[PDB]
Amino acid sequence: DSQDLLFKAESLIVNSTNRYHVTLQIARRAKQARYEEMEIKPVLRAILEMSDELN
Amino acid sequence: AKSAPIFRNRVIDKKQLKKLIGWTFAHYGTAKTAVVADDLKALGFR
Amino acid sequence: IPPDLRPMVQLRFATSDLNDLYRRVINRNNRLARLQEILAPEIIVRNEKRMLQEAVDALIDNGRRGRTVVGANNRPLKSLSDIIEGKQGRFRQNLLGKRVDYSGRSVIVVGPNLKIHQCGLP
Repeated sequence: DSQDLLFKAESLIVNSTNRYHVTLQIARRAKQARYEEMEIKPVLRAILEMSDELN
Repeated sequence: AKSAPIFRNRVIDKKQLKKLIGWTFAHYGTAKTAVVADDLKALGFR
Repeated sequence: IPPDLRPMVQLRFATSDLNDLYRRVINRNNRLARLQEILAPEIIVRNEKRMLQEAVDALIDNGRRGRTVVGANNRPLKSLSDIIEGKQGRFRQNLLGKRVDYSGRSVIVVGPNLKIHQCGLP
């Protein structure tokens, strides 16, 4: 849900120590995602993946 | 998290609401503060 | 200046004031050349040189030194300096702030059932 994405976003903003750097990482990840998927929306999947990787 | 809320047994003006929002942000984060603000908005409107 | 930066479009023809300023400069320069070719009286040549100086002045910055060159209506002509200065100048109207695509504008009403991260778009 939207709320879930909002909690995951907040979760990634913390433990990163740089909101800009983690926004750049999310952008890059989502770009790669859509690129290797054209072969859900990229930024959303990127945030889901990065949250699930933070264990 | 882990910070249990205090039972505010008093009248709630704007100052009390602002204090509660600040406490929620300080202890719980920015998305639980958003949720609390939405819930308080719904309750007040009702 | 390149002609597309002083466009002469057809609606009638709408012309930039730079065309008139350049025409004044060219007319006075050609007349000065003719006067220098026929060995005109010195006062006439000197007056033409003064006119050329004033025309170039009005082109670079209208009204800085002498009188202000008005147009068909009694308004100052926009010279080269007037383009890059002021709140309507190039820097503040086109470089530091622009009209952008993919934009809209509408009246706002209150959506009480929305969430803080949501908006109602028509």
